[PDB]
Amino acid sequence: NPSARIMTFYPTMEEFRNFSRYIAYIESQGAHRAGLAKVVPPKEWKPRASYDDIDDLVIPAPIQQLVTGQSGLFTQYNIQKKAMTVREFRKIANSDKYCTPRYSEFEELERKYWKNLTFNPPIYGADVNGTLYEKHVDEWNIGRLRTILDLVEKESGITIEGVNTPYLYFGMWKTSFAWHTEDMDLYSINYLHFGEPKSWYSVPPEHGKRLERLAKGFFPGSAQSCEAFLRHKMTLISPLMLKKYGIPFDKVTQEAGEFMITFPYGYHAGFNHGFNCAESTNFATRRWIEYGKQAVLCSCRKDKISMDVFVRKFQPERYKLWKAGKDNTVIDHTLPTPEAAEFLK
Ligand code: NI
Ligand SMILES: [Zn+2]
Repeated sequence: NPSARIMTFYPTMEEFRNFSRYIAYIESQGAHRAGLAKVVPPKEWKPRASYDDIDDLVIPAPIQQLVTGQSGLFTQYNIQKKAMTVREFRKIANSDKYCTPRYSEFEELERKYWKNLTFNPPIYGADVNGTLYEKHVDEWNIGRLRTILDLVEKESGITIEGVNTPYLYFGMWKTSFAWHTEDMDLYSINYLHFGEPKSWYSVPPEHGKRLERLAKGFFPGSAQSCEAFLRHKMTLISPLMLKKYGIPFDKVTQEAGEFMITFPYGYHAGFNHGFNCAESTNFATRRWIEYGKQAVLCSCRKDKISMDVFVRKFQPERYKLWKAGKDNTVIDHTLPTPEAAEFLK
């Protein structure tokens, strides 16, 4: 994937059954180089019958998204509103105030988003612990993907909400997620259960440092405080800004029923088109472990994954060296996960 463009795959049900394996496959095609990729699950596959009964679901801590700034640079302050039901959120989403504007092509709506995101603060029903998958569905069950990440839970007995457990994300028009990499630069999976689309921006992992160097310049105070201020998930930067400053990036629009996959150290951002529900959690492959070792954590806020588990088991030869702190591995982002050798041959 020399261009490092976002890739789209349409697996057969056979190809689909094994998550870890299909991930390895897509990595064998260079999907990881974009930092983000789409998987269109087979026609037959459905994680639930119908989403009719969920109005009673409780959003404990909705966040009003306040966006401060101008000229393609913005800071997003998320304000914890009191709880409300999905019924209540849905009403607000579709209200004439908050309802999505009229458009023909994505292009149109994008401009609109980047012009009006300071006006009319939206609420985002995010960080909702739970899953909309049915118990019997074994295929790509975000609840229980069973990756090597399960070692954290399995060996420590530590449950980390949203990391190894599933989150629900009820979006409305203009609700935004700021440029980020996942916690510990893990992978993540996002399934748009239902509702209007969600557009994604992506910076190649092999250009992530470039984005950091620029973002530091734009928010020098933030960076002077916290080396990894982007982990605050608060920074918005415009596509036209990126063009101005020559940061490579790509766009894709997730439709309802589609999967989006983010790769280690693959910077992503985006916005919801209208009322929708997305389910998410983080996951891992052998390849990640090195990313995990070399990740730049937030120190400035209290409240971090033990890598010792992972280096011991999957890198035993470098265990002592790493503990001695003299492991000077350099990551090559072009390289697919070891597990992909199967499909390279
Ligand atoms: Ni993300
Ligand atoms: Zn911080």
